[PDB]
Amino acid sequence: GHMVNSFSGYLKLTDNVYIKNADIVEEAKKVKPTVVVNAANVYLKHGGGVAGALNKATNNAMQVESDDYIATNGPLKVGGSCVLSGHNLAKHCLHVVGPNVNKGEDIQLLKSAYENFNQHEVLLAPLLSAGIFGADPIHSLRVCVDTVRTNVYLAVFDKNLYDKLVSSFLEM
Repeated sequence: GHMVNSFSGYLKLTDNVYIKNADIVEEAKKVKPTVVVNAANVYLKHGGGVAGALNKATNNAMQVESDDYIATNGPLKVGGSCVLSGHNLAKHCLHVVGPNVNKGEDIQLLKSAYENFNQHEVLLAPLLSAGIFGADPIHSLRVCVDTVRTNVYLAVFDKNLYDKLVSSFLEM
């Protein structure tokens, strides 16, 4: 009766990368993923964007657990990750820190960030360093496709952005 990692309605971009116009929180509730990726900062302060939406869906349990991890281990490295509980959304949450290009952090660390995905067979994920961190989403998708070899299901909330990413990609 096994309905874990039940992804549907994704467009297959490569052997291992899939994309969908969806809210990652709503996807997590339907799919019951082994791993959901959070686009974190080094402090695991889940204030806005994807981090805030995931944290809100856990009724702040993610922030309480994150605060405990940071009190114990201190801040993450840019390009680094930790595995914590997925709470009510997923078995695990992979918190991954992409570079903040708005603060002149090295865009090369986006490749380090996506390398963390390769330690997990299957992930539900957003694009890293897009939104507040100021990277071009097209660039972020390209680095993802070139770096990740495991099965990644990308949820893109905005329809116009989804359409731009897909047409850009399929051009080649």
